Amino acid sequence: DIQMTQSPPSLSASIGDRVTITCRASQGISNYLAWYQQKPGKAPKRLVYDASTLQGGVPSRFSGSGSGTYFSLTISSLQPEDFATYYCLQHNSHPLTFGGGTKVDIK
Amino acid sequence: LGFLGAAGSTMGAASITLTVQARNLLLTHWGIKQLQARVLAVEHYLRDQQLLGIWGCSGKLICCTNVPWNSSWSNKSLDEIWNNMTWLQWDKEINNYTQLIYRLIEESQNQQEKNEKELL
Amino acid sequence: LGFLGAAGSTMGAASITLTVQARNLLLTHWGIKQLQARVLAVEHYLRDQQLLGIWGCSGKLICCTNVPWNSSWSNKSLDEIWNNMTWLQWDKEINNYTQLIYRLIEESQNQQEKNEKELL
Amino acid sequence: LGFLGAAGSTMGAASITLTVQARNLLLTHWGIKQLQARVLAVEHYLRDQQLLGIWGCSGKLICCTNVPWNSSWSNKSLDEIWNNMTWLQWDKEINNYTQLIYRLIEESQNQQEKNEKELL
Amino acid sequence: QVTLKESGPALVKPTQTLTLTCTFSGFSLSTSGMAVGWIRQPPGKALEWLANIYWDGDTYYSTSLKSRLTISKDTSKNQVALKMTNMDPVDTATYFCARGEESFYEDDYGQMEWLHSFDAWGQGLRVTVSS
Amino acid sequence: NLWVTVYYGVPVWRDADTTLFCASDAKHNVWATHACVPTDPNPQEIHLDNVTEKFNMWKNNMVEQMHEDIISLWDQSLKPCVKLTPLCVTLHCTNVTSEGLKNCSFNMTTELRDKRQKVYSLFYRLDIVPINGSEYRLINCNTSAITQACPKVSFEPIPIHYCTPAGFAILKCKDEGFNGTGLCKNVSTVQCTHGIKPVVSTQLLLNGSLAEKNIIIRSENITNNAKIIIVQLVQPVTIKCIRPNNNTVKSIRIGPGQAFYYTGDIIGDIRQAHCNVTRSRWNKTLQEVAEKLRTYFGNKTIIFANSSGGDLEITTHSFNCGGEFFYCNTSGLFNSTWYVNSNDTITLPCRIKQIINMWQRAGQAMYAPPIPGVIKCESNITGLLLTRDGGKDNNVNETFRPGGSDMRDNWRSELYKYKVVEIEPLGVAPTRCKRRV
Amino acid sequence: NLWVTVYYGVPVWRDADTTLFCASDAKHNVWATHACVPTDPNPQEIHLDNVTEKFNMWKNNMVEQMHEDIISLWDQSLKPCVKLTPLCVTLHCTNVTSEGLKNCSFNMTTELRDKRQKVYSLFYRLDIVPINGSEYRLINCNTSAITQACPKVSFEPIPIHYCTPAGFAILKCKDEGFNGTGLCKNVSTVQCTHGIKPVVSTQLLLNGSLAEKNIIIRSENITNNAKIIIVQLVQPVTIKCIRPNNNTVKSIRIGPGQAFYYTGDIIGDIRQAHCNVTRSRWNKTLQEVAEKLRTYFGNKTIIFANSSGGDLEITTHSFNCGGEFFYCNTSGLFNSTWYVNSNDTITLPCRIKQIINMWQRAGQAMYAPPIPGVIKCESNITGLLLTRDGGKDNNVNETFRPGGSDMRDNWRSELYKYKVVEIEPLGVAPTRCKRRV
Amino acid sequence: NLWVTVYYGVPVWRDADTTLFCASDAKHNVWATHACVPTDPNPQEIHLDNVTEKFNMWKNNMVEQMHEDIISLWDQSLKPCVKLTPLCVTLHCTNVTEGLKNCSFNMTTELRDKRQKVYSLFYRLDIVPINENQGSEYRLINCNTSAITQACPKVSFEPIPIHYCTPAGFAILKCKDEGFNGTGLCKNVSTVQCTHGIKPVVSTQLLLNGSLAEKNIIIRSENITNNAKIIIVQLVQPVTIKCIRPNNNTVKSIRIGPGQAFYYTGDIIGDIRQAHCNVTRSRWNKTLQEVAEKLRTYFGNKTIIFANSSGGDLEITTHSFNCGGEFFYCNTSGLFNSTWYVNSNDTITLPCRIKQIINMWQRAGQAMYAPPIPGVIKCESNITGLLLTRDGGKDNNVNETFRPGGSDMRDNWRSELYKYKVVEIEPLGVAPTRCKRRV
Ligand SMILES: *[C@@H]1O[C@H](CO)[C@@H](O[C@@H]2O[C@H](CO)[C@@H](O[C@@H]3O[C@H](CO)[C@@H](O)[C@H](O)[C@@H]3O)[C@H](O)[C@H]2NC(C)=O)[C@H](O)[C@H]1NC(C)=O
Ligand SMILES: *[C@@H]1O[C@H](CO)[C@@H](O[C@@H]2O[C@H](CO)[C@@H](O)[C@H](O)[C@H]2NC(C)=O)[C@H](O)[C@H]1NC(C)=O
Ligand SMILES: *[C@@H]1O[C@H](CO)[C@@H](O[C@@H]2O[C@H](CO)[C@@H](O)[C@H](O)[C@H]2NC(C)=O)[C@H](O)[C@H]1NC(C)=O
Ligand SMILES: *[C@@H]1O[C@H](CO)[C@@H](O[C@@H]2O[C@H](CO)[C@@H](O)[C@H](O)[C@H]2NC(C)=O)[C@H](O)[C@H]1NC(C)=O
Ligand SMILES: *[C@@H]1O[C@H](CO)[C@@H](O)[C@H](O)[C@H]1NC(C)=O
Repeated sequence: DIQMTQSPPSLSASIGDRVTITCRASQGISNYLAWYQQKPGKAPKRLVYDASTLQGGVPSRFSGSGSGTYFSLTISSLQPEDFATYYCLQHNSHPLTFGGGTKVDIK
Repeated sequence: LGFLGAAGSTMGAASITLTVQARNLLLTHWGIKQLQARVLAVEHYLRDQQLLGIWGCSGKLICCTNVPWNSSWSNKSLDEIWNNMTWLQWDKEINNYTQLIYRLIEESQNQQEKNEKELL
Repeated sequence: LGFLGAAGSTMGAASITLTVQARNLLLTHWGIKQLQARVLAVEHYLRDQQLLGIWGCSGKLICCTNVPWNSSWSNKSLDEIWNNMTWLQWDKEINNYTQLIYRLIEESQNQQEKNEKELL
Repeated sequence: LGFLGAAGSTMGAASITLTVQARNLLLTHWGIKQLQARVLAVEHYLRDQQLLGIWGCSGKLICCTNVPWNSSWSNKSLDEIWNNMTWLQWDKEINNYTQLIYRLIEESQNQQEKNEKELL
Repeated sequence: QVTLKESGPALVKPTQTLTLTCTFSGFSLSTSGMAVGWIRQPPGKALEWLANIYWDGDTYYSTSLKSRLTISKDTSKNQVALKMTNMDPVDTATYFCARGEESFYEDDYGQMEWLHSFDAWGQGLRVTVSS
Repeated sequence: NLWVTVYYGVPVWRDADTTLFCASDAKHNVWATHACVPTDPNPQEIHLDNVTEKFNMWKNNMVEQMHEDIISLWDQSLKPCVKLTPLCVTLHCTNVTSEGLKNCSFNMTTELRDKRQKVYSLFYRLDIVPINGSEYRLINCNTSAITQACPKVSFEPIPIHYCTPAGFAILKCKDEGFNGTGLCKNVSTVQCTHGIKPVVSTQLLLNGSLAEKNIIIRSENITNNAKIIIVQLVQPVTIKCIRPNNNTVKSIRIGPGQAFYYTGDIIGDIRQAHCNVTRSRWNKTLQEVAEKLRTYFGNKTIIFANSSGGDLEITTHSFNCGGEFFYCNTSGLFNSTWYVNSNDTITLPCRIKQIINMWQRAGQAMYAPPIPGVIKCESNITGLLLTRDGGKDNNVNETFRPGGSDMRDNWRSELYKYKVVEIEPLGVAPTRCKRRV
Repeated sequence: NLWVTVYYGVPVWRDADTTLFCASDAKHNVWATHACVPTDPNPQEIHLDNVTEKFNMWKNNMVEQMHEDIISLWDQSLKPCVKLTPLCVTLHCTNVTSEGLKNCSFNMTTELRDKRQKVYSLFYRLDIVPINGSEYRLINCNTSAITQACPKVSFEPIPIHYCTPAGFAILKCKDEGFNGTGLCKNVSTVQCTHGIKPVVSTQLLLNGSLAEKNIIIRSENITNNAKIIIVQLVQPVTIKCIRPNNNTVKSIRIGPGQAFYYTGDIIGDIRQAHCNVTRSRWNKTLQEVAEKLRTYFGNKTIIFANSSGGDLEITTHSFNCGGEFFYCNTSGLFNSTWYVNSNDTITLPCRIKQIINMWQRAGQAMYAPPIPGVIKCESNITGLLLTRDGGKDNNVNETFRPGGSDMRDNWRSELYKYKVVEIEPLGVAPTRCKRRV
Repeated sequence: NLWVTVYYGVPVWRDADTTLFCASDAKHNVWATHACVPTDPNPQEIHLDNVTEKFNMWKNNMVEQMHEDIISLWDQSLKPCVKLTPLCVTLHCTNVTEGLKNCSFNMTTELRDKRQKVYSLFYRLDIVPINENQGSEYRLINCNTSAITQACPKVSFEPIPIHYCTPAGFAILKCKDEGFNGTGLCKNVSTVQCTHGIKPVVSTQLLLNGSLAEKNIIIRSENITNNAKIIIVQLVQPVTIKCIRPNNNTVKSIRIGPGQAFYYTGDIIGDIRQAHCNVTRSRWNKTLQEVAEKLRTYFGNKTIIFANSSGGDLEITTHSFNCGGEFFYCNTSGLFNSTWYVNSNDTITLPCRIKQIINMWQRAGQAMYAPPIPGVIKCESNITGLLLTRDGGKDNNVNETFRPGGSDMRDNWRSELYKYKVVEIEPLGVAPTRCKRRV
């Protein structure tokens, strides 16, 4: 089983402040990883795939980085619409697995 | 004169410069081409030199033999041959019978050598 | 007659028809194979031609030197050697002496080479 | 003596052993290399043998000519050439005139054959 | 514009079998590579993958749910259905139907297969396990 | 006394080996006939009167070059053709809808090197092996890359002419009933061999040279039991074979301009290929061979058995005509016994094969494309390769078996009337000759 | 009395083909000048007097041999380095944001096979073909494997001197106004041909030789409409061609090594490829060319049409200058009529094509890498490949079109003055002489 | 008066370039000496009395010709061997159960549609992390520059001798002088049809299994005062050197592609230790003392110092080997580390590392993969020469430093072909005399 993890599971941020989260894997999963945004009680939405290519239509505030086993999602500037849960998914090989989730709270 | 510079001149004049012709007779795509080219040049020279060798004219530019001339090969006068016609034009007159003349001179040399062998 | 047509005939008769034999002496896989075959043909022709050239018998079908015959090589009479013998059988009789005989003509050739120097 | 064993001896001493020197002239990467090298020897030997043939010296280790010795080529006395110096240093002396000397031998030899033809 | 729409029973009794089914319009699942799968999320917990069905009918399931999960496709009517048995109270969650992708390559030496992350997601439906 | 004398242009020769070059009589053939030098206008053979010398076909190196030359030509004709390296994908087979054929399905990459293509094809069971039992693998896929021969070039045994370079000549023995190693009469010389057809086959020489006037049996050692015994027939035993399966060929492109051919479907009922031969002619012809065989050694108990056993390539009779390769059960022919005292067609079941290793090479594998439509052919059986296993006391009985286990001996039956020698025209002899200054 | 006598070293020859080889002036050139033997700094050209020779450049066989050497050298230069078969992956393209260009995108494998990569490139419309709907396929990947033109070598037509093996000779005709056939009365012999640049241009002879004093027409049969009519100019017509697109270059590694080169973003405004030719100079040339044709046959009006039409590899002018192959539309030149009485350059639109063959060989194809930055080019138009249209009986005017469609005729305009012959230094003749015993 | 005359078969020669062919005593060798003409068991090394010849090993074409032939033979021997292109995949590695790296990766089995996981051990020198972020994913070295080609396990890299013989019409002049510095008028010269058995042993910074001087240390250099020119030293006696690969490797074979086998290192039996070479300190001590003394003659009363290379790539900064298939890389800092003056347990251990992905010709087009050799392997050879370089960018003052140079494989063979030179014999000679041809 390809177990996935991500930190911090919960964090407190501020309006307009840069913030980033990291996702770690139990082994090398190449760059076949993506991230998803999920509003409270809503369908998830993809914002970056392959850990580097930003999803079309999403603003440039989000960005991806890392590879092999250490991945990370960076947000240059926060905004009020960022209230959501971010999940990291790996698609290197079956079975598919999601991350532990990361909730953001704006102070 | 230079190499082959007397081809168009008269046979008599060309006979004075026969040595110049004989002396001048002699990524890997070009390598193989040139290799076969050299082999073709060597075999071509030996082909004609071999005939000259068995006729007893080895190492001789001008050479005579015991075979008499046949009027059937050519009825032209001696003067007209050595003073008016050229080597290039003269060769066309003996395009035929050239292979036959070689047999007569080569076979005559064999029997002639045998006669000298017993005499010696 | 033809190439090798007198191989089985009597020894003396084949001597008068040596000129014919001397005259007839000369995709990617075939290209290299044919090139190798052609080079081998010229090499074998020059190999035997070189011996006659250095022995003073350059381009001569029949030739004799100052080598006195030795009884060890053979003792057959002259009549049987020339009228009742085959070339193949004679060669096998002196096959071992072939290289030894070559040394004698080489030595005798040197004798003339030494003598011809003071004659100048 | 062995092959090329008289190089250091004087000119006269070296002239006594020319026969041996004249006789000694004859996966996939190696095959093509040997073929290119073997044909090179044949071409090299033919290069020098052809010149000796047209000069009227075929099969003669020691050959005389009719071209007078021009003093411009060398003013040294006969004794110095045939009893003191050797071939190694002598070649360097006539290196410039070697090519021109060959031309005169050809012209003189060619004129000799023509004169013999008309005389006969 | 591609869109996913899932449907199924909102309430199911425990220890019973249930079937969910989602429809698609932007793809036909027969364009040599399109895939579709199901994911679930309990109330306030993280996401959880369930199964994936590809264009060639190949099916993949989670390690812990391989004993009670089934996936089938009806290309004639553009539908994909999931079947799950042994309904337990902890299974109550929000189920989503998302489209996946697959790619292949042949470099002479050997066949290479690559997976992709889901891009489109459906509105989702909540299933409650009540006695 | 006498003195020496050296001659030139001497008619003498020595038994030596040399490099041979082909001269195909007058692009579309495996032997590269279009590349060989043009053949001579007519064979300029010179009869050697009063000449008699030994011959040996079991020691001459010319046969070795024939085998190697044919091997090189076979590979040279396969390198420019398409290679089937990506066809090693697993196969899912099932029985045919209409026993030796399997309806196998597999996946392959189309012309685009991104999309896959599912196809269905029929492969003979001989070239398909299992993995454990619905999944199979192609034979030789675990040994070497499969190569497909170009469909526009046929494997017809077009004759070729072997020639020697200048300075070398090949002697031609023309003694009627010539057996082999020993003295020969009526010798003749020629600069190039006659049109020899490289008829590749096992334990049966097809389209070979017929005997002059009587049955000829040849071998380097007839007394040797563990050696091959070649027999030549004076009359041709016509053999007729046919593949009644109406094959319909289909094709796909495994790569850029790399077309692959396979058996698409078969119209009608599948029927195993077979070979016919008149029972009367074979019975009479084989009887004559037994008589000559008894003359050399043994008396009575002339028994023929159904091969030895083992691999299909050696046990069965290799045969090719029209493009397809055949392997027939020759047990119907070599099943009899005779003594001094002494419908109508014998059928030989045959199993078609597609993956073959001509020249028994593990490093190379050939794949003959399937020929569409019904294919039938005929040939003349002119020679047989027999072996014996009489290691036990042959006081009462012994037997013979077909085989050979080597392709070199195949051409040996055709080159039996040739020997290459080196001509050394430099000769010496004594004579009363004196040289002058 | 008259006895035969043999003469050695006779100056006589005979027409015959031979194995010609290269020679050039002193690894990075497709013609391989480094491998070719160096050329002699002073070729000894010997002039002949009183000799006349029959020249026939159409029947000449050395031109065909040169055609093989050029093709052979081409394969030897592409084969060593990287091949381009992996690029047969499907392509997704769209119009460029800034007609003839398509912003193509596709998935490809990086240096490591296990990892993929998405790239973007700008391929010309001619190098892309639809497959459906915004999906396309690379042209020529359904007929042959693509081989990327190796950038470490240059296609500059460096001249190559053609020599002949010893014992042979090349006759060079130096008569002014001497067409392809006829008896040359100013013959000269030379060991090797002068510097001949093997230009790969078609429909127009570029950087070739010029006439001495007047325009000359060459045709084996001028009356036959199916025979090419090669025309040579006395004064050259300068032609300048450029591609204003900057065309930045990028690179990606397809598997181990094999650094593929592709076009990046176009810096500046996008523009089409074109060529320039002086109107007065070109128009004046046609006046004399038409006059020459009128003087030869058809003493009436002469007109030039804009080719016959068809594939761009046949009905369009192409050249290699600049490192990128051009395909220009010459319809703007052959658009005039000529009667018996009788800043400003003419623009010719052109299209770039990377996937090319240049020899009408459907079995092989090559991909030209992009050249960064704008490329400047200039050449001298010294000849043309005209083909008179004879589909209808001529009445009062003849139609001439720049046809060709054969690459052998392109180089025939340069080798018109050469012929290879084999020296025959052995001859016989009669003389009153008698060799003594 | 005098007249000119010609003489055939005359003894004379000239310097010229010519092709050379293989020749050796006597299948499974990289040099393919089995497909070569056999050597003559009677070398006609005929002595030439009174002749003086000028030899320049730095200008002969034989060394350059041998360099191309060796490279050609190497490439030719690899053309039929299996290619290792599929190995360029993601490599997940972990520390061995420091120099080795236990890696796991997916491999293409015989069935092209199936992949198999394989465990293998790769030296750290042959592995380079693809992503610096995580030292878990690694990419084989030389994978981003050329295709990997595996050496055939049947053939071996043994340096069997090969005699370089010229075709007929050419001769090889051998210098018999004891102490030929490599350039000068060799006083003792002899003619031989061709050279002796030349062993093509590939090495760097040291000459192994080479020839030895007679009784005096020979220091040959085209320009002893230059820095960019390499200095070749030849020892009078051999200095035995022996190495060992203590890792008891277990070779495993897995087939990839259509019947093409691949060899790799399996599990190590027992303890794992670094490869090393041994050399007697006492013998090496006296060797440098004699070598430094001879080298001091070219610089007067000056001290000599030895340093441990100049630094850079491992291919040129360390000694090489061809022991039974393996390719060692020994750190020679333990030898070229000392000082000498005018007046002036016993073993030196050289740490070594093994690298499989090699080139040995400084070429970026082809990459060599040496398959592992099963079981412990020992290697012993004789040191016969050293490749030195004069390290100096200031005034020579009172000391001069020297380092083991090289960086060019041509110098390796120059140390063995210095005794020969190829010349073309001209049997045609013209001289005058007092005789006239008859007419
Ligand atoms: C190997 O031995 C040869 C002699 O057989 C040495 O040759 C000589 O080398 C020197 C340069 O080192 C050449 O130049 C001359 O040197 C002397 C001494 O320094 C100087 O006084 C002269 O003004 C001149 O510069 C010299 O011409 C040359 N001699 C010959 C005959 O070639 C060679 O140097 C030795 N090599 C080594 C590295 O020992
Ligand atoms: C090239 O010139 C030659 C003459 O030098 C032309 O050949 C002659 O053409 C005339 C036309 O009336 C004929 O009568 C002659 O019989 C031709 N002679 C030969 C030998 O063929 C030839 O037509 C010219 N070719 C071109 C293309 O201009
Ligand atoms: C040859 O010329 C004709 C006439 O010019 C071409 O046909 C038209 O040419 C005009 C010139 O302005 C173009 O604008 C039209 O688009 C052309 N129409 C068509 C239907 O082609 C003709 O195309 C030319 N042929 C070739 C093969 O180039
Ligand atoms: C030239 O060198 C050779 C060796 O190459 C010397 O010959 C040796 O001399 C020693 C001492 O007399 C003998 O023991 C050997 O038997 C000789 N032969 C060999 C093959 O070593 C020779 O002395 C040297 N000197 C001269 C002047 O030629
Ligand atoms: C063959 O030999 C006989 C004598 O046995 C002889 O008379 C006859 O001439 C020979 N034949 C030829 C063709 O020489």
